[PDB]
Order: sequence, then structure tokens, then C-alpha cells
Amino acid sequence: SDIQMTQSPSSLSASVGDRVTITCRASQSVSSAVAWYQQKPGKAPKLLIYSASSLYSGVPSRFSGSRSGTDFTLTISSLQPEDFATYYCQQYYYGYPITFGQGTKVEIKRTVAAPSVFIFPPSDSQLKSGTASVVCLLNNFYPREAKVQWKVDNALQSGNSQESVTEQDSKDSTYSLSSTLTLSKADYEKHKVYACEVTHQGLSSPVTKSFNRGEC
Amino acid sequence: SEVQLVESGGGLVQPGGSLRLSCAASGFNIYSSSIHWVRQAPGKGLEWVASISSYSGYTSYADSVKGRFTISADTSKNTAYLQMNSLRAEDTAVYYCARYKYPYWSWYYYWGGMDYWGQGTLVTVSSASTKGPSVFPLAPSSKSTSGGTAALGCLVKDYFPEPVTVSWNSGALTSGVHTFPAVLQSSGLYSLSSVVTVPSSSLGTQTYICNVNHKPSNTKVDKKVEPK
Amino acid sequence: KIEEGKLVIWINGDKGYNGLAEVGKKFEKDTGIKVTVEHPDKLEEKFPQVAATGDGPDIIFWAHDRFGGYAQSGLLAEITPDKAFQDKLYPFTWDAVRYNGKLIAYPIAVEALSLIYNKDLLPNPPKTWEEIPALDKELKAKGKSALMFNLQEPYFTWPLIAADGGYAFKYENGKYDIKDVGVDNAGAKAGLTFLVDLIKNKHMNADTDYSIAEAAFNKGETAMTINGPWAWSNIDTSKVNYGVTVLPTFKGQPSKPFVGVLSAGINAASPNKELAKEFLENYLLTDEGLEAVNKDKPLGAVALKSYEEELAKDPRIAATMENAQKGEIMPNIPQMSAFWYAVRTAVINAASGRQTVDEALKDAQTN
Ligand SMILES: OC[C@H]1O[C@H](O[C@H]2[C@H](O)[C@@H](O)[C@@H](O)O[C@@H]2CO)[C@H](O)[C@@H](O)[C@@H]1O
Ligand SMILES: [Cl-]
Ligand SMILES: [Cl-]
Ligand SMILES: [Cl-]
Repeated sequence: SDIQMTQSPSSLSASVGDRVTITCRASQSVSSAVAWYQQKPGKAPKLLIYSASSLYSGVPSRFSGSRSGTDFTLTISSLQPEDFATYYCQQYYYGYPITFGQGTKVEIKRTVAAPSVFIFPPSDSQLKSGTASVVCLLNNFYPREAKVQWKVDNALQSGNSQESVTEQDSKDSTYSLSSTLTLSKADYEKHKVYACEVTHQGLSSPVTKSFNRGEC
Repeated sequence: SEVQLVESGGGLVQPGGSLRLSCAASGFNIYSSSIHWVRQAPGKGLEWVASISSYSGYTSYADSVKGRFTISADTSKNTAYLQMNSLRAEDTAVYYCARYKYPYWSWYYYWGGMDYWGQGTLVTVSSASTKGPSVFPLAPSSKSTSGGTAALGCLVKDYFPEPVTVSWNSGALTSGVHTFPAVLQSSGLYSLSSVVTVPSSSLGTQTYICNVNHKPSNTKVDKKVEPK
Repeated sequence: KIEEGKLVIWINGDKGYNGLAEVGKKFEKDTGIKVTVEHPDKLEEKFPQVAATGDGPDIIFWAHDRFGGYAQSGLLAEITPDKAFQDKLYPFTWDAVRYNGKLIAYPIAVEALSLIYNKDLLPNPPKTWEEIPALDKELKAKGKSALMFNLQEPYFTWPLIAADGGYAFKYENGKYDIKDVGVDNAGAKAGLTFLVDLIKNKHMNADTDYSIAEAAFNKGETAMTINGPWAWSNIDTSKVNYGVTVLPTFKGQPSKPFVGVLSAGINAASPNKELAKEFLENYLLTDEGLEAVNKDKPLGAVALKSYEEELAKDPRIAATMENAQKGEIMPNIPQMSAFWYAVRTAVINAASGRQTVDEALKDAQTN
């Protein structure tokens, strides 16, 4: 009653019109009782292939499933804009419980684009409550990998910030990142320079955006 | 289109509490099909929970929910249920209900997979109480101006539980908007930010308001954002 | 529920259903009750799938191997023919339709695969599989080929796989043990490896199915084929001078095909069990009824004794039974459906080069 489903790769970048192949492996023999699903952010899964290679009604014929040794494979012969999503495999042989793979991300490939960096000081209302949050914004960059570092009076901050990244934009295929540095109002008013340093493949040298506390 | 599944019953409860989920079916009959429950935690994979097959009198449960969850079906009103008792914090996820087209027999397992899924319902198990957010503006300044483009937004800080919805100008502003996924702070409260890029010249004429709605706490805030 | 006052019958499209439809016409002229005969695709799978919705036929026709699954799922009615009627059919044909000590369908006829060859292209058919590659290259020099048969169904390749050891479920104590599956032993691997070699050496084509193989043989394009008694009618209309003989041996051992007993079951949800019982016993299982069906597409060795004495005098019938004597009757346990799913998948994967023989037969999980 134990089985494991492993997918490879975990992520891949392709262009509209390319051919793509994802693989899935099970730790036990299960004949061809494996299905493939598609899911987009904020939506429920959708069945594409069952019995390893049987196409479900309505799925375009550019999708296909096959076997490669013991592995299961999913292929998109001509990738279309609607095909960009996450894909899962699932086994349903009666000898093991229904088990899914960890998923495989298919992202749009474009040329490298450096981010626009913006910084926001804490608002008046928040300081009236006793807290200070600083926000650094990285707008429309590619690829996804980026690095943000907070500096306060040239001192590197650690353990007092969090960040999150959006999904790939449906129009220009870029990403965005928001980072928030939070401190108490007592500590905020002890220092002068607040900076967020950014490094990215699209930049030849790190970019810094800073402000001096009370500098209108 | 004609076949669809509508779920209901999610919410926030304390560890050890109980909840009952519903899965109403249209376009087909549950008595001649199979219904499954699958859950998905924020930003992770899919995990099967339970299954029922009315015509063959078959039920099944995943080991991680045995002795706590109960699956059942009401054929007279074409609805399936998932009774969830002894809930833990690690049961927090979106719960889906999916259809298997035929009744289930072990010797007929090979007939395929799950062809129709419901929209899902969110389940949060926590000891913390509901709390509305504070909305702070992110005013456009010289620090947030690159070329003719300027950035602005609001900060949605310290709320519980998920989710929140954010729009700009009651939905009339969509171009250039980025709403980021919330982060769980060390205090046990969530925090979110939403920004929009606009031409710098428009900072004088156009008005920008972010609309935050946190239904779990019945909190509604309209915040005007303008330069400092 | 199916409508009352009419009999709906499901039978496969490769059988003589037009002949069965005529038998249903003689039934309506005597009783006033219409009989409709249909041949849906993959009907052996659709029957348990549509049973919960109240659809499906009143009578279902298929080989006995899939009737245990229908019974275990609670879809068949127990038949009750008196002792005098049971004496009209051979004893072993009743055994094929006995499940958990109960009779669950009426036996009709015995089926077994044979070797079919063109007498003009091949006066003496080969006696061994091993000499077929050498015979193909000699026939290719004349614009012909040696052998073509349906590779898409494991029913047609199983005789070679089981020739030197392969088997489905171990039979013992008068019972099948589903934990003892013999699909990936040394003999089964040898049989399938020989098949894959024929395709790799361009002696056969992995994409060959039933229609392609039937057209090639009937049009004089290939010298040999493998099929059942039902296929004889189509060869007759093509006026090809053909023979029916024993399958060739492999590694010195004869081919062991799976023998099937065509059977007719009664739906449990049908309100016409009354009429269906009388139709099968006193209108189809007679000398007149079976002949109207047999003259459309041959049934093989019928279960009715008072007709087999006539059909036995046909050399084609004697050849069908000699292959049957060298093979084994299929089991009827419910797991046979999952067995055919795994075996069908393994053969296709190995024949297409997507997996090796060791991988495919190890991948066939039926328990
Ligand atoms: O190939 C798997 C298949 O084999 C048998 O089906 C036979 C049938 O018995 C014959 O009467 C004729 O129709 O050819 C069929 C193969 O194409 C089994 O009876 C069946 O259950 C199995 O799926
Ligand atoms: Cl394919
Ligand atoms: Cl409010
Ligand atoms: Cl042997």
C-alpha cells in the first residue's frame, strides 16, 4: 500500500510552437493505469490522458501519451499559449492508493529583461500604530531568479523581511516581486538610510534604491 | 458544461472541531457513478482523501484520514458528503470533489481517471480568531518613478484567515495591476500587497483607490492613494 | 429497466448476427414479440458500465471468460434448465459457464484459433515458427509475404507466448489461484521475444490489425494468417483456395491457444427473463436455429450434440478441435478482465519497441 510518483523535470521553459516532453516514474509496476492532468492557478484540475495514452474527448490531438521503458511520458507536439500550466501524473492501479506526482511547471520563454525597482517608506497611519514597514518592488523582469537584500545604515538585515512573486504575466511573460521589511517604530527612528539592493541576470551591476527617513 | 459539481461547507474551526462538506451534482446521477475527494494546500500538490461508489457499495479512505473522516452519498438529492472530525491544523487545504464516470469494482479498475472536478472549498483549522486587516497606502513618490511610469499601491497587513480580494477603482482599473500572494508572518497573521503601474503624468488627474474585502471578518475598506 | 415485451440482444460484430436476427424473426412469428440484434463496439466492456443506468440488453453474447465478472458484479440471472435440457449439450461446455457452483449463461459453441494458408502460394504449410523468417524472404522476392494476423489483440499472439510455459492463473484443487500469474516466466519471454524479432526483421508490421490482415489474405497478398471459424465466410466470397490446419510449433512444443465457449447470459434487471429463456433453449439451441447463425458466420464446434455429429465431418472443424485439444479453456474468474488489460498493454509496448520484453512482461501487473 506504498507507492511514489516522481516527475521530471520540475520546470521547463519553451516557446509557442515548440515540442515538449515530460516524464513520470512510479516505484511499483502498475501496468498502464496512469493519467495526466492540467491545472492553472486558481482553477481545478482537468483530465487530459488516461490509460497512459488514451486521449480524453475534447483534448486537442497535439497532446499524446506513451511509454519509454518503465517511464510514462506526455508530449505536446506544437505548444500553444493555452498549454502553459502545471501537469500532474496519477496512478490508479487497485493494488495501491491513488497517488499523484509532484507536478511539472511549463513556463513561457522570452528574452532577459531587467526589473524596475521602486521603494516605499512607511505610511503615516501605520506609524500611528507603532510599526514601520518598507516595501521594495521589482516590476516586470525575466527570468524568475532574483535576489533582494535590505540594508539599514549600510548594515545587512536578516530575519525581518518576507517576499512573494506573482505568476508569469499573460501578456509579456514577466514576473514581479514584492518584499516587505518590518520593524518597530522605536527602531525605525534610530536609523537614517533604508535601502533595498537588487541583483538580477539582466543587470550588469547591483542596483540600489534608498531613502533618508524624513526626506520630502 | 451540463455536468458540473458545486461544493460547500468550508470554513475556519478549532483543532478538534468538526465540519461537513457537500458536493452537489448536475448533468449526471451519483448512484451510477463514483465520487472522490482530493485536497490541495496552498502552493502544493494533490492528495486523494476518500472515495465512494453507491451502486457497488464501495468506500475507501486514505491512511492519513482513517478514523476521522466519513464519506457518504444521498442519491435522492444527488449530493455527496464528507464528514470531517478531529481536525488538525495540517488539514488546512482546498478540498475538491471529482467524478469517476462508472461504479467501481476492483477487477474493472482500468476504466480511467477523474473527468470532472468541482470548484473547491477552503478549509482552515486554527486556534486563532478571525481578524480584519489594516490597509496602508503605498504613495507614489520620486523613489517610485522610473521614466514616465510610476508605481503605487496599498499594503494589507495582519489579517486572518485567508482569503482577501483586492480591486482598483471597483474593478474599472485592471491594466498594470499586480496583486501578490499573501505571506504568513511570524505573528501568525497574513500580509499582502497590491500595486499598479501608471503613467507619471496621470498622477494629477486620475484618482486611485484600492478596494479590500475580507469576508471571513466582514471587513470592507476603500483607501484612496495619492502622492505624499 | 429495459422495455417489457421485447428482447434486445448484444453480440459481437465479427459473428453472424444477421443469421441470429433471422432466428429472432421466427420467434416473433410464433409469439408476437420483436427481437432486436445489435453489435456495439467493445460491448464486453460497456455491459458492466451501463448496467447501473438501467440500459443494456436482455441477452448478452460473449465467450465464457468474462461472465464471472458480470456475476460477481451482480448483473446476471441464474439460469434454471431442467435435467433433460442439460443432457442435450456436452458436459464440459456446462462447466465453462459454472461460477461459484451456479449456472449463469447458456453455452453455444466452442472457439479456437487455427492456421489459415493459401494452397496456391503454399502447398505445404510450415510446421514450425522458426522456418517462417526464411519463408518470408523467399516470398518477398515474388511480391508476397508469409504471415499476417491481428497483433492488436493478445488473443492472437497468446498461442505463441504460452507455447513454452506461459499461462494466466494457476489451476489447482478445482480452483484458480489469482496470486500465481505466469506471464513473465522464461517460456513467455521466449515466445514474445520471437514475435518482436519478426517485426524488427521486417517480416511483420507492428501496426497490423484485424482489417489489414483480413484484406491481405483474402486478396492473395499474404500466404498465411491466424483467425477463427467466423472468418471462413469472408474467405469463401474471395474465392481464395485456402486451408485450415494446426498451428506451427515453437521450440518443439505446439502452440497452445486459449479456447473460448460462446455463451448467452440473461440480464438480472430484465423483465423478460421469461421469454429470453424460451428463445435460447427452444429456438436458438436447436438444429434449425444454430444452422441459421452458422451459415452466416461459422460458430465452430457447437455445444448441441445433435448437430455436432454433422459439423464434425468438416475437416475445418476437425482442425479447429485439434488446436483446441492442444490448448486450454480460459478461466472465468472476475480477474480475467484485468488480466487481458495488462497482457494487451505488454504486447503492444513490446511490439512497438517502446519497451523490451523483460520490461513489458514485468510491467503486466494483474494482482
Ligand atoms: O484479446 C483479448 C480478448 O480475447 C478474447 O476475445 C476474443 C473472443 O473470445 C473471440 O470470440 C473473438 O471475438 O476474438 C476475441 C479477440 O479479439 C476474450 O474472450 C476477451 O475477453 C479478451 O478481451
Ligand atoms: Cl500515442
Ligand atoms: Cl469595516
Ligand atoms: Cl510447455
